Amino acid sequence: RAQERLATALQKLEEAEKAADESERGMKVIESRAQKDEEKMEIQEIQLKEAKHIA
Amino acid sequence: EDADRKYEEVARKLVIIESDLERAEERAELSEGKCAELEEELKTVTNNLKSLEAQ
Repeated sequence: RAQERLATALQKLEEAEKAADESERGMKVIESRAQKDEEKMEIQEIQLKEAKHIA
Repeated sequence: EDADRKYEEVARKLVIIESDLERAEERAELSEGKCAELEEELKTVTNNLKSLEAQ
């Protein structure tokens, strides 16, 4: 019984670690998406001010 | 693009209308000069006609 529960806890650890590291990858790609969003934002706000001044 | 097209069109109009005005003024002054020539010629011919009109 001790060995059985050892192995089951191990496989559960494996599953949890899979989920957690996939979430880490997702949050990293999301924060990169967010900085790219922000830089596109600054560029488009600047061209917005240009267009509005020239208009 | 709206404002840009509008102003470029109106600038075209400005160039063409000022073009019209320049030679309008020029030909106006030329017509004035020719009218002055007609005036002096008229005075001279009437003077000749009145002097001849004695007899």
